[PDB]
Amino acid sequence: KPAITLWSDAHFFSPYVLSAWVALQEKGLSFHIKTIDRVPLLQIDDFELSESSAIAEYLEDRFAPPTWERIYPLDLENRARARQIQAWLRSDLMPIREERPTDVVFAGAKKAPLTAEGKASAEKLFAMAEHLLVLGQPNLFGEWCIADTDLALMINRLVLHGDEVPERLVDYATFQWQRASVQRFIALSAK
Amino acid sequence: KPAITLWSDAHFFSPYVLSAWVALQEKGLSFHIKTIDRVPLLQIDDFELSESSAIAEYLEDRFAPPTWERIYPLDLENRARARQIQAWLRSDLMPIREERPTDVVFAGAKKAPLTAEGKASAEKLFAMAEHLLVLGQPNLFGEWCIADTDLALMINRLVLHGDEVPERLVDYATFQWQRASVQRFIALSAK
Ligand SMILES: [Ca+2]
Ligand SMILES: [Ca+2]
Ligand SMILES: [Ca+2]
Ligand SMILES: [Ca+2]
Repeated sequence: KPAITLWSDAHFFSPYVLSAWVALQEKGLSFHIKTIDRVPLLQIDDFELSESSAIAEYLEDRFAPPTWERIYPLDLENRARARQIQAWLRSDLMPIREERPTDVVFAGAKKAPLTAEGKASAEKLFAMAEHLLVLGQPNLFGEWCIADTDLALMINRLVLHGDEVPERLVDYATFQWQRASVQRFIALSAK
Repeated sequence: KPAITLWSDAHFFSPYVLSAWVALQEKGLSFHIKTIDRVPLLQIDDFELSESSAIAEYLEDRFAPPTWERIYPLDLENRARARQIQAWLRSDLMPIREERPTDVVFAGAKKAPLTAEGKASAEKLFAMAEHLLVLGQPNLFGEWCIADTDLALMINRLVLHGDEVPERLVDYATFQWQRASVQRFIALSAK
């Protein structure tokens, strides 16, 4: 057993800490979570690693399927689209991220009506997501992968705030939020 | 031979198009570059893919070493740090990116003195990079990998503008800029 520590924000609100948490939980790895009042930071023995998608990728490389459970798609094109989704969510949609921060997700916080920039960003999210999920599949690529969780978090910034969201995306994001690993993270801030 | 197209901005200034270009060139893949007046976009036969790090990752998965040349480190911890670097550069340092856009790199454009936010961001870059390159190695992990190119681009936003940059980082970024693949991209906009 390697010693594993995941560093979180004190509120357990970071969506990137959520992402790293889910990667760890879905691998079934034993770890301690610690808070800082720079996150997430993974420590495994004498190795340290930051950036939540790099952390998931490392866990998948090091604790490789089929011995440990898989968190990236096996098919290379599905795998590429998973990475595309992770990268896009971290590089785009800044208005949603700024106008709907994750206290809306984890603490029921209410914020202001969307700006013009916020609405345009929300419509871009909806168009992309509807395309990604055009088969109406519960998980992006059939079986769940880490990108489902990240995408659902982004959609839930709107869904859980009460903003109007196409029904199929509500259904997707709500189903993803029932994921056990996600529910276990939510519990950290519920009390 | 699959049909490969890479879509670039019309000026060949995108640092993300540069990154995807370098991944393609360093794999030794045959491709056409096309411009749009959403980039980079990779097309390979009937598959499409966006986000420059996802594109490199796909190329490494699909055109796998040792048959094709390697663009990510073999060691899993070095590989993780490469991904950490790629992810960090795309998610942080926004002031450098905004105050030193890549026309400074590819067209010798001159911009304004750094803001207070810009200087703080530059010092963060310098501290991280000096740490990453503390052995004074020409490439981050010994052998070159795609993260060297991305990191050098970020440093060169400052170096090529004339901003003051620690000598070891100047030396690093200048050496990386001599990479044949990078020189081939530069040629696109030189004329
Ligand atoms: Ca499984
Ligand atoms: Ca396939
Ligand atoms: Ca080589
Ligand atoms: Ca190692």
